[PDB]
Amino acid sequence: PVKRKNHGKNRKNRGSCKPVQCDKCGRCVPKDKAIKRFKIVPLVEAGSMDDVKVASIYDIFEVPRISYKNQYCISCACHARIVRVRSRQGRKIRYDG
Amino acid sequence: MKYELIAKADFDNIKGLSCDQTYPAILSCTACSFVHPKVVILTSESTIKEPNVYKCNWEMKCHSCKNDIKVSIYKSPSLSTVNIKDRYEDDVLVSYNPVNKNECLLSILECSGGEIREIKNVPLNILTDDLRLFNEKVVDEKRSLAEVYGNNKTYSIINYELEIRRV
Amino acid sequence: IETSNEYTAICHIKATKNNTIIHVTDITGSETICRISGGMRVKSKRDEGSPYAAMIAAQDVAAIIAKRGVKTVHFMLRGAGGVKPKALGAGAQVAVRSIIRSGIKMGRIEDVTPEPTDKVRMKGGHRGRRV
Amino acid sequence: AIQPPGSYADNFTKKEWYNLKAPSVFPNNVCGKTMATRTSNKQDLSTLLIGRKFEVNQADLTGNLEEHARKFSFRVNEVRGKDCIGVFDGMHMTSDKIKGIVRKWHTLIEAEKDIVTKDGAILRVFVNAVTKKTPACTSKRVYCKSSDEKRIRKVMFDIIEEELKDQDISKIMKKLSQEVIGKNIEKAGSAIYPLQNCCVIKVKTVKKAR
RNA sequence: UGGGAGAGAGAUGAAAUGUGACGACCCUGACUGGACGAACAGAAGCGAAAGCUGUACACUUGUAUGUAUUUUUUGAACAAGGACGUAAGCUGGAGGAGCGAAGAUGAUUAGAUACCAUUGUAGUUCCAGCAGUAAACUAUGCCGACGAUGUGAUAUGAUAUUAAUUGUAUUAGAUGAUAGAAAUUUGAGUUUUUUGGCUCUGGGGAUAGUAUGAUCGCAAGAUUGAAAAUUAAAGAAAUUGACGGAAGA
Ligand SMILES: [Mg+2]
Ligand SMILES: [Mg+2]
Ligand SMILES: [Mg+2]
Ligand SMILES: [Mg+2]
Ligand SMILES: [Mg+2]
Ligand SMILES: [Mg+2]
Ligand SMILES: [Mg+2]
Ligand SMILES: [Mg+2]
Ligand SMILES: [Mg+2]
Ligand SMILES: [Zn+2]
Ligand SMILES: [Zn+2]
Repeated sequence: PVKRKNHGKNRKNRGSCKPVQCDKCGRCVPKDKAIKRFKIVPLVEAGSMDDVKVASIYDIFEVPRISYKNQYCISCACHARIVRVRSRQGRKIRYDG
Repeated sequence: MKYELIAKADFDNIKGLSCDQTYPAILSCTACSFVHPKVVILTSESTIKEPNVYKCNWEMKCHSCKNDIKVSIYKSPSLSTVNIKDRYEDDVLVSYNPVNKNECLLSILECSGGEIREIKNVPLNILTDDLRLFNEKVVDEKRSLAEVYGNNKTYSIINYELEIRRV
Repeated sequence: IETSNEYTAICHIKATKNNTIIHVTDITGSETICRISGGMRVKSKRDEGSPYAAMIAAQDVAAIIAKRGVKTVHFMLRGAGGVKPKALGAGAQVAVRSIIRSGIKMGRIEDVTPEPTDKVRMKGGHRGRRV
Repeated sequence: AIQPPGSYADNFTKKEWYNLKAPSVFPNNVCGKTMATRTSNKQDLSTLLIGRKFEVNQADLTGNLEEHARKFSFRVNEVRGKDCIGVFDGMHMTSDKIKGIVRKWHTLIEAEKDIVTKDGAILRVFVNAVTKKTPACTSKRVYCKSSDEKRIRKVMFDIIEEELKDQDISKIMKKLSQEVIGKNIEKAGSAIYPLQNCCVIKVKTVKKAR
């Protein structure tokens, strides 16, 4: 039988896409059939937030943050519990940001 | 971290040394600088085998940091054998470790979780240079054992001190 | 006023999952004041990149840097970079807390991980690294 | 100390100290101390002090706490006494503010140009811009056409040639520190499509001045 | 390759060979080469299909929307024939940074010539030609008439004017309705109350895409393609249990 409506990925009216590579294993995966997450972490820890204040030569300053984008194949992704098995009737829910 | 067992003293009228593969020692973790307060006896007869991860001779789990400590015992590489006669006229094959110039090796130790600090004393077996054998001698407080044979022959050890060195 | 007994220096830290290297130099970057890596203090090969051995590697840095007259320190943090996964190691936050704790002030913190515009072929086949 | 010593087969005292000097456009021209090693007497250390480069924050030069993103690097060519003199050859933005301006569901436009100063030197500049949200807030699709990215790029070529045509280094460095380019390119570029966040990323030197 | 400095760097679940006082690894100043266009980047666009992302010019080319422009039936699909066709693989010359079949070493194992790790050649890059196979899949040949509401997307015209609702061509999704063995479903609907036109393919499993003949190709090989002797099953969709060296509360 068929499992999903779009078969593995969300690609329509095209023929092909160039492949990208996973970070953990390193196998080639097409760019549509990938799992991508986004998270922003600061340079300093919150546990070390007060201790820089007594060592600052400056009066006031801002702590900066950096962003990251990650890519995975679906074998690596389910193994690290990024994406989990869901119910059959509950598979059709889509959480857009 | 590969250690050895090396005995250094002043030797005369001996040919080799032998012992049982059993040593009490004091161990210490390498994740926390913690000394285990009790002595631990290790034997070459206790086996612990897992198929596809590891294999070891003794096992331990730390108390302060819960880091695994595995100890293994190997035999001596330069192990030779000489024939010897008994009281009655026959031949018997004995094994021993040959004493080199002021040095003698006994066994190889190895460790993948922690360090070794100090090894206690073992009642070694002494081999006579002029083809004789005595079973079990215990080194005294003076760190020096001497014994006289009946037909005016004498062997002695002077300042027996054990050591360990990693390689 | 900048005497020979007090000045400002720059600190580089290269932290991966395997090792952390602390390198402190002057404002130009041509002369090495001190350099002590985390593997130099540890004895077992598993514990080169641990946060335990980093705080030993950060405290002996503060002892020698007090002799050569450094007052304030700027910070440059980076990862592995290139085709290697570039994420910051465990020993990053440990080292920055231990130098400040000894009494040395901080000047500036910057992030200098080298990011390629385009990659080369990574290690592993078409089916990947399979353990 | 993983390595045993038998398995494998004070010069800091004799070092002279110098002072740095920035060009005198910024009010804080003093930066910090360097080091140099003197081997023996009758030796000239001036060959070693030329080729080095340093990098100072813009906010430390201006003595201001408002902006800190831009960054300046200077090249040494001459020594006077105990002082080392610098000249402007490099500029680049900080990495955290570069990553912050980019977004999903928004059109990014960038461009570049080579340009020549009054002296014998060639420079390069890089200009970026992103699109702005319209008051027609029904659309998440605020993308712009690829025809209009041509037209905004033509205006990017004009202001680069006009603001930095042949003015000298005193007008070069102060026009970057005041951000005259991106504000003027925001007014002119907004006629075709409304923009935001216009800035300069990097400045590269091609060939040296005699 | 020029400066500084003087013990380990690198990998793994955990290690070993290999590697460094003829000075690595790290921070610096300059150079030469080969490959590739990060983030923006989408159930978004173009193409007969295979496919197509740095900038500026030159040459060249689609579909759709408007409209009192020329001609007058010139149409759909196709035995014979013709062109294009990812990835490997072949002959000739250029080039070779990273990756790397075959070959050789270190661990695991009863045994590993396999998974792990270190090396290492052809190849993958460019030009000129042969070759014609893929889960080449929307597993749904091409043309033509009619169809229920709601939220979107690309292009463009009219009304209208800063506030909207409307025309044509594609396209994504949800709820009903039909049809179906069922999963599912604007066609896979308008069917036992079976007909608008035209090409190609199948007839229980296995032997078998195997023999033989013919036509192609430098070769590897490609297209066409049986039988003797055998056997009562092979198979598709879906309910109830049992099991998992499967996941959550
Ligand atoms: Mg395809
Ligand atoms: Mg790009
Ligand atoms: Mg269209
Ligand atoms: Mg016919
Ligand atoms: Mg034909
Ligand atoms: Mg052809
Ligand atoms: Mg076929
Ligand atoms: Mg088919
Ligand atoms: Mg077809
Ligand atoms: Zn992977
Ligand atoms: Zn411990």
